[PDB]
Amino acid sequence: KGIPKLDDANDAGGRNSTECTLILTEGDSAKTLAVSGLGVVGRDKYGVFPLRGKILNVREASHKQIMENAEINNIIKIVGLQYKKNYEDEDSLKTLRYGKIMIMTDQDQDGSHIKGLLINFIHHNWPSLLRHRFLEEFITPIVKVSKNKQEMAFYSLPEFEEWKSSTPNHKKWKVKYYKGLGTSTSKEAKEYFADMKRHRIQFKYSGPEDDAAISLAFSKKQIDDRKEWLTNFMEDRRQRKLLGLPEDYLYGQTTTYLTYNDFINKELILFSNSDNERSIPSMVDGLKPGQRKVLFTCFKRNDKREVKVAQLAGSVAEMSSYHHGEMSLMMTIINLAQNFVGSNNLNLLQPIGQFGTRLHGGKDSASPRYIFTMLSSLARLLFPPKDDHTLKFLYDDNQRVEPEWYIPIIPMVLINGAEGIGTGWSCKIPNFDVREIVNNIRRLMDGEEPLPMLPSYKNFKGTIEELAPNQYVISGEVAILNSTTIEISELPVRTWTQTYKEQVLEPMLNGTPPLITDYREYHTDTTVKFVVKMTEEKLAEAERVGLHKVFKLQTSLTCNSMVLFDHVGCLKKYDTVLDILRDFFELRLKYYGLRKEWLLGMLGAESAKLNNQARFILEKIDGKIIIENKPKKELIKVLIQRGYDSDPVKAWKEAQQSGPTFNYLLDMPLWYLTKEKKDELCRLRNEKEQELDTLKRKSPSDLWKEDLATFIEELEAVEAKEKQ
Amino acid sequence: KGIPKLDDANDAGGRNSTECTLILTEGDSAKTLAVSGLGVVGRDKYGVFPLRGKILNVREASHKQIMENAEINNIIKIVGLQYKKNYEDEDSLKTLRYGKIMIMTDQDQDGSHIKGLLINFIHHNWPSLLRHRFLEEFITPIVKVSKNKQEMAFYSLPEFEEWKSSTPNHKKWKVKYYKGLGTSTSKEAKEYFADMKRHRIQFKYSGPEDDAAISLAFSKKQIDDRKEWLTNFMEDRRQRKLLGLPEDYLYGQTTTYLTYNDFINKELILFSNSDNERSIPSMVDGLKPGQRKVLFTCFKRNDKREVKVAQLAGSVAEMSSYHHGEMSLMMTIINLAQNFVGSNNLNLLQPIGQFGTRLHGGKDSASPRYIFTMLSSLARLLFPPKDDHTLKFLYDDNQRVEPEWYIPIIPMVLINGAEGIGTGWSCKIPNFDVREIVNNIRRLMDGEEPLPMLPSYKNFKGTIEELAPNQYVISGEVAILNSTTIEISELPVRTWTQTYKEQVLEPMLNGTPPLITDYREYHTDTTVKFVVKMTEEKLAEAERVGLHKVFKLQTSLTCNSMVLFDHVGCLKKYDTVLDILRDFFELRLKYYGLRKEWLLGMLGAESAKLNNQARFILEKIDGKIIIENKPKKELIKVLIQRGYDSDPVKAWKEAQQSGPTFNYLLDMPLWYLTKEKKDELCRLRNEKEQELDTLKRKSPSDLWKEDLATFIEELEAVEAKEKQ
DNA sequence: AGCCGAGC
DNA sequence: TGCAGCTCGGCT
DNA sequence: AGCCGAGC
DNA sequence: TGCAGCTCGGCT
Ligand SMILES: COc1cc([C@@H]2c3cc4c(cc3[C@@H](O[C@@H]3O[C@@H]5CO[C@@H](C)O[C@H]5[C@H](O)[C@H]3O)[C@H]3COC(=O)[C@H]23)OCO4)cc(OC)c1O
Ligand SMILES: COc1cc([C@@H]2c3cc4c(cc3[C@@H](O[C@@H]3O[C@@H]5CO[C@@H](C)O[C@H]5[C@H](O)[C@H]3O)[C@H]3COC(=O)[C@H]23)OCO4)cc(OC)c1O
Ligand SMILES: [Mg+2]
Ligand SMILES: [Mg+2]
Ligand SMILES: [Mg+2]
Ligand SMILES: [Mg+2]
Ligand SMILES: [Mg+2]
Ligand SMILES: [Mg+2]
Repeated sequence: KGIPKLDDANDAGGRNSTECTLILTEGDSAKTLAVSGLGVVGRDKYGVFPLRGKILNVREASHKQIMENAEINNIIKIVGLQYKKNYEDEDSLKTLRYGKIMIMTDQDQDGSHIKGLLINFIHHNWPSLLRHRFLEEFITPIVKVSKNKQEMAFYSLPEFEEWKSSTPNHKKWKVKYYKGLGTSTSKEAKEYFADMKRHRIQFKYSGPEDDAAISLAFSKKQIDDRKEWLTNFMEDRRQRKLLGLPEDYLYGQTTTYLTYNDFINKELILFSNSDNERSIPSMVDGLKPGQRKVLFTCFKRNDKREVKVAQLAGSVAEMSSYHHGEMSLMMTIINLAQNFVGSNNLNLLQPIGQFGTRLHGGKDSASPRYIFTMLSSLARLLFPPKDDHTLKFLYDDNQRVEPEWYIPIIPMVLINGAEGIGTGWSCKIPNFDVREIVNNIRRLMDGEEPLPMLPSYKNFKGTIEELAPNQYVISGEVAILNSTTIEISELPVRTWTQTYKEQVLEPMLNGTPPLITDYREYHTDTTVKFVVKMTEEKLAEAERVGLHKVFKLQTSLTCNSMVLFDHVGCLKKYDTVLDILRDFFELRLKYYGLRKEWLLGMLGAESAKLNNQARFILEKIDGKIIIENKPKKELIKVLIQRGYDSDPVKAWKEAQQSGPTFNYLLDMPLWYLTKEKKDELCRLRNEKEQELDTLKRKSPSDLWKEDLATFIEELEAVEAKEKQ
Repeated sequence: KGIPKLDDANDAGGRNSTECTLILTEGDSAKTLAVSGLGVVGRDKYGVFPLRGKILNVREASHKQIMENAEINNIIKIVGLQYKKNYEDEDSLKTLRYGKIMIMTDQDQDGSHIKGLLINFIHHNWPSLLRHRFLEEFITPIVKVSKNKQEMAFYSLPEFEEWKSSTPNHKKWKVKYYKGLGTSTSKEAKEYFADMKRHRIQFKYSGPEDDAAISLAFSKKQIDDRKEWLTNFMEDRRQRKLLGLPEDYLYGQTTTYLTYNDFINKELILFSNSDNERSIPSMVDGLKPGQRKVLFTCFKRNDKREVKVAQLAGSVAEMSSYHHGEMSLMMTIINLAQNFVGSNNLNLLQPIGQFGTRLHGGKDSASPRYIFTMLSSLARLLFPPKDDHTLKFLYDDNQRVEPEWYIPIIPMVLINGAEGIGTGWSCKIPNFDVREIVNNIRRLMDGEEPLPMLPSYKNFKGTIEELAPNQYVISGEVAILNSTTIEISELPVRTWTQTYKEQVLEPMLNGTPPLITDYREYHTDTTVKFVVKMTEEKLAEAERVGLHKVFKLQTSLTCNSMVLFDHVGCLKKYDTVLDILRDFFELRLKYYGLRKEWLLGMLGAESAKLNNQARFILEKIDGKIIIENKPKKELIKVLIQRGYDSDPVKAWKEAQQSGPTFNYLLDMPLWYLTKEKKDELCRLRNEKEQELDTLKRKSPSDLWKEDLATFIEELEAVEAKEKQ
């Protein structure tokens, strides 16, 4: 009736107005899918309107924000809803243009969140409408299987997994994952609406417990409630896993009604947990799942030259089975690369291009399609390649992907800090000096006491003092030049240059009466320098009061919510950063033991293989073995009867979960019969034998010291080049 | 005063209004660079406003379009310009808010076109203003070099190339290309405006010859002029190339004034030529530079699975040195993939997703980030891999890229047609049947006369008759069902279904008096079916008049401007499609000769290498050669004394522009001393020898017939699967 | 007076 | 090409 | 009462 | 994430 992107129903606003249905979809792509499915007949009774992502939570939202929201204003106009109107009587429902609203989103956790926000909107503004079976949802499959011309659909991952357990020949079926509504074709869309019984679920009001559930999820007043709520979920799911029990799921059979209580505690709770899993980092590598996928990809690619952020994002997506919008990966990549004051002490990705500055706090970054990046030379030193063999890599989309966590040589979570916002919890950890952390590691390794650590930011000329535990004061730098002039040499951490000029200095220049007379900017892209001119009286006043206080060069930093995932996926709340450092130390020391154990096995096999290859060559030259014009099968019998071992590297690798293999012996070129290459082979076997023996007489701590030494050397070199 | 994206000057609209300067920039990214450059103390006198791409040509534009143009209305409001006002007197110039307009665009050909469009705007509306030195331009470098701490800038590619000629050690310097204003940093931006003298060029009126130059470039009445204008440029530049002479350029030294005549004939002409080069396809492969880069990339990648169009575009850009917006590449990729009626007879890229239909003529395509594509199975058959070794690959950005043209087995330009719009010329070539083209090729190869070819479109049920040469009539299909009902089974080529419904049937239903009573749609995604209800009198009337005429199911097709680039980069205008077919035949036949010659060399070398390797093994087994524990130098002497040839493949590779190399002999594994592998080696030697002998007894025409045969077979298989 | 396509 | 909405929790 | 970041 | 302006020449 005057709104774009709207495919309004034809029978909307007549006698049969209550017999119409409005389909709210997850985006415009979803709108197209719904439209194709609903045709050709049914345009009269069914309407479609796309929602541009997640909508507004209006339960504690201000009056200004709610009225100035375009999304909900469109919905109100289309449906014909009226603000603060009671719909208890069956006559008030006749006023609306549509009878029922069917929410059709993705079959992912985010889709569930969208449904919840819509429900929250209706429940808060019109509680009467919710008790009249006004809301429903259109569900679409997420996994499909077919062997011949028969087809089966699943509507949840637990359902699909349970099917593979019951069905023996599950590998004889095609497997098609549905990332979203966009995956489904127009033809498949028609088949969906043809079987409306299966894909239609009606929301049912059962009592006050529903209101309690809805309020639980979307009230800012009930945060502690959601904490216990999710704590129970995490613990129970953990126990189900320990007892070897499958997760419960919905939409297994055809269901008519769905309680709001059940919806919140069986579907929406899945989102809130996944939100915490993707927003709150792990203590081990300080990475989130999204970030870790990027790092895993860059490690797998091993690019020697720069790569577009946009291009890299796509690579990460396909190689790490990333099932979200690529824009998020791009923003993550940019964030990981930033290295201005207040961001990262040790950026894992190189910011090659305009990734933002301290001027606008990174917001001045260029388009991801116009900037380049690659691994920092410190990345594979912080996360040594040798440790990859002791990690547990996840499986998704029929391929191996990122591990549950990487195991860096120093607690990375303390280096670039940690910021994240989920449901129930949120994480906030300040940055710390790398060299200082390395030192504390060495002290803990020497059985000494770890020194207390103050938050330290790279290239920050200011100071950071501690008052109460986990409560700090960050101060910039100011200096007196004369009776009328002062110099501001540093702003406090995360206090950006442009914002400071607009929010602090410009008010001081104008109007409360003016304080400063004039100011000049001498900023570089990495440093801050303000020169301020004042009267002699004004400066004398500010001097006794406190220059830092007057010019707002002090910011407070309270970090009590240091919430992280431990090495087993449990949400721990760490009290001090030394707790994090200690727990990390235990785990890291253990995995150095594990690395040595693995390396012993590998180097052992490799030495054994070299032993066989050397013996084979020498016996051939001595004439103890004839292979010229000899058949393969006969020659194999010869080797076995002469006691030659099967491929040790192959045999050892297979032990990490066709007859004997002697290919590695004959795969050797004719070169290794020459004198120069024979000596080289005998040299390599002795050298490799030596490496194994050298490793045996080294403690895990010794190996750790090696990595730390190698890291520090390059760290100095890198930061030196930075200063230059 | 009410316009967004505007950083208006502070002294605008005062006494010093004529002392102000307005900077019109190429986009918003350019605005940021200007803003950064004028800082930190330079402001008040300088204003910045971004132009959203190329603006409107107002020389022959309608009154409605000019007044309803947002771009020019903003400039007029900001500067304070008045329509049809004389500015000869020095008092009228005080009325404006700005004194001078400085145009700051990229240093590319497109930027030049923008400057030209601005000049055209001013010259046409206010000729008096042009004679007062009102317009100027801000120029930025395109290439920078630096060896130590000294830096040099170039403002044109010919200047940089001339510099590399004059400077011996040009490789000891860093080379930084500037794709656009976005490439320059904030620091470099500041350095540009700091040296205002160098980067400021004032436009100067010299006489009536300037008006003639401006009119030449932007008047629709002077098209034939631009043909000769560009004809002279192409011929002169061609001769300069043949004589080894450098191109002329501007901005070598610091210049104060620049005449409009020189600007048109030395800068804008570069654009118009580049426009023709990127819009008009080559006769050889029927591809444009943009399209060819996509195909070259897809050939290099050899993807076995689908790829996002967005993702692929980025891949093409970096791998083929593409220096334009990736969106152009995305639209190009989509265009190459389309396969509905009226588009491509043989799409080189598979349209996996919504690439558009005949319903809305391809405009209904989905987002490039949500659709996939890959090479058609016919692609590497049309463009045989064996021909890649005879092509001339271009060099750009220090890497190899697409060739000047590919050499397909059949004239691809005639298959999917050819559409392009440049300056002076424009291309329009209809589609032709593949099999008919294959046949005429075979006829020309058999020494017969080529048969005349009518335009043929794939899956087109209609008819195409020829009236005058290069003038055709395309007719749809209509049938009489009864006295009141007719069936429209096909619309003429490129007459879209939705457009036909709105522009033909709907007027017939309403209001001139109504003709039809009712109509129904029975369309699929690939076919058209209209059923129309009329009175017996109306149908009888339309029947005698002509149903095709009445329902406008006939469209005319005149193709006189069949303009293409020949095999040497000269713009030729072909009269008939048989001329294109004939010229192609000569070139293709020549290159089949070239292919055989190259293959003879390669296969010869490969056979020689296999001969030596086979002989070496047999002599070793027979005991004619001892290599066990023998020194390298001694063993080399043995081989040379036994007449063993040096590495033939290596020798042959090097011929395509210390001492004998026998590595290939000893590089062979010990396996090849065994019976099974010895027989394997001897078979390959015989097989390669056979392949060489087989090639020898084949004419170039014989090889061509082979490719055509292999192509036709797969063509049948593909098109069969399509119909199913 | 609008379509066709590679560009800003 | 640049442009815009919202979530979720803790803190100034 | 607005920032921080991975998501729609 | 989807959205919008214009060029250039030949033809209906
Ligand atoms: C009507 O088009 C649709 C829009 C959306 C939203 C959206 C919605 C907006 C809005 C902006 C956005 C936008 O996020 C902006 O995008 C930027 C993308 O690049 C990075 C660098 O930075 C991001 C911004 O932080 C974010 O502000 C979208 C990107 O991916 C989405 O999911 C976003 O401003 C006004 O309302 C979803 C849909 O269907 C699910 C749609 O059909
Ligand atoms: C935002 O501000 C700027 C805009 C531009 C233009 C542009 C200008 C427009 C306009 C749209 C566009 C747009 O093209 C649209 O994009 C689409 C994107 O890809 C495919 C899918 O299809 C393309 C459309 O055919 C085209 O309609 C731009 C894409 O790349 C450009 O060069 C385009 O509508 C109104 O005016 C240049 C600048 O600096 C040089 C700017 O700062
Ligand atoms: Mg989704
Ligand atoms: Mg950070
Ligand atoms: Mg450009
Ligand atoms: Mg075409
Ligand atoms: Mg909030
Ligand atoms: Mg025109």
